[PDB]
Amino acid sequence: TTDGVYRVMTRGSTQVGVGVMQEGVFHTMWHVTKGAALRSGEGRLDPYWGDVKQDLVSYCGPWKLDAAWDGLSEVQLLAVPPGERAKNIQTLPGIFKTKDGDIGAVALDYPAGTSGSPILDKSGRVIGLYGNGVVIGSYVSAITQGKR
Amino acid sequence: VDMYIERAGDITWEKDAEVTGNSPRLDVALDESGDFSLVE
Repeated sequence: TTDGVYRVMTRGSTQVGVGVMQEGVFHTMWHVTKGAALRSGEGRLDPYWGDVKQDLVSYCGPWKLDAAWDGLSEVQLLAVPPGERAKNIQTLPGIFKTKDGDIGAVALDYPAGTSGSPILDKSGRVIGLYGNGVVIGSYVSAITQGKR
Repeated sequence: VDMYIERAGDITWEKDAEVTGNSPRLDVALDESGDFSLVE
């Protein structure tokens, strides 16, 4: 229940993704858990909201993260790769141009179990999650943010 | 299948982080299944 970035593990054990605990809600990408319940110590976390199109899910409450890329500044990916200590990778996002508007995108390619890692602005706020994207062959991840 | 979580750190900006990666501008479309694909 403590605020922070978390590995999402499965049972040997394997890391299938990452997520963000904030304000009592756990935030990750739908494709990481498919909405399965999550064990945290002796407690259980149940899905509360989810959306396949956004590729997002929240547990224990509504999606809490609402900061957004400012379109000009560098950001940091707080990557939590399997088997590796949490690490910050700073980058200038590029852009996904869509019919519905523009979305920040980071041209960073980490192992699949890093999906759900938070992307941060300079003030430390989570402006979205890593791991839904496209290939150009380099992967590029949308900065995927929900609605509060 | 037992899915579980382990704390891996605080959410903070680090001043001494590695800097890398490009900033491509891409036309994409997002479908009902949440899949991005390129568009021309």
